Amino acid sequence: MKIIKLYFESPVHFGEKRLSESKITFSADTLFSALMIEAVGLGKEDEFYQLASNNLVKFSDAFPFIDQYYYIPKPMFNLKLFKKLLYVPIDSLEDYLSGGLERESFNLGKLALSEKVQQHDFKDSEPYNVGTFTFKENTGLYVLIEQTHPLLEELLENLQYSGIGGKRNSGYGKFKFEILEDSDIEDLFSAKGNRKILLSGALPKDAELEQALKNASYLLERRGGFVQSDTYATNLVKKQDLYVFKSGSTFENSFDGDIYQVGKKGNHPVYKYAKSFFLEVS
RNA sequence: ACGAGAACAUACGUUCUUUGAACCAAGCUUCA
Repeated sequence: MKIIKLYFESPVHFGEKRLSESKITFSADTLFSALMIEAVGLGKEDEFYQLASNNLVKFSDAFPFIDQYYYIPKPMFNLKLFKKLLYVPIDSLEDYLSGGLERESFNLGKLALSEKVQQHDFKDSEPYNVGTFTFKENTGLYVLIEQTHPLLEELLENLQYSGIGGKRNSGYGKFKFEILEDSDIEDLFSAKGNRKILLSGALPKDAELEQALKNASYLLERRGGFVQSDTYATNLVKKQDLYVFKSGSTFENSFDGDIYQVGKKGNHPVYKYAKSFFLEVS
């Protein structure tokens, strides 16, 4: 298991339904879509989808990190006996679970709002506004992968000089990436456990959804939007809405998701990575 | 096949109008 630490050199915009509103981090849907667009840029989207569908690449949602501290979302535990807390460090999960344990503050950056206009010559200009998020100086995001492949690294390097998120051609989203294989996180992931914490925006297939929802504390998340290409349907069109579990969810039974197809009435398919990525705890 | 594509926070706008560096003031005091 390896890491992809994303040190950002620019404001980002990772909107949820907006241009004016943004979140601090992105998801596996967006990174899979970005890598698929970089694959069709260099003609390897048949290879990349065959790698991703056969579980040769498996990446979680991008998660925050401050100095030598990797963070994950606050796992929804259904324990019996920190509402403003949202991110607990991944190494501190055992003694966060063993008792009511806050050691240091969580600061990643702060949100912003860019004020832009759409200038007209002989007409009054149109204001609009882009909500952004600027990271702090020695912070960023990381993505957990395992058994990395040279195609994944080539596509990541091509995505590095293209932009991640929204409004990327208009000033945002540039970053640099690094692998930096760690030893503590891989030992934390290799250990089994009775309860497993989801880490990507997954959705089980229709023959395992009942098995997945047994002793489950989940949160559904609507993950859709408009199709970003040029060869799809000669006008802007919204893909199929897919409701996946949120990345902080916690399950008893394991599952492997699917790369669902959300675009069918077009010249090329549109995919949505809802494969499952788990972390075992006790 | 990234809640995404496209989109200048842009256009018009004199740091400008008043007002004396004036008023007071033996180159003079003792010298065949």
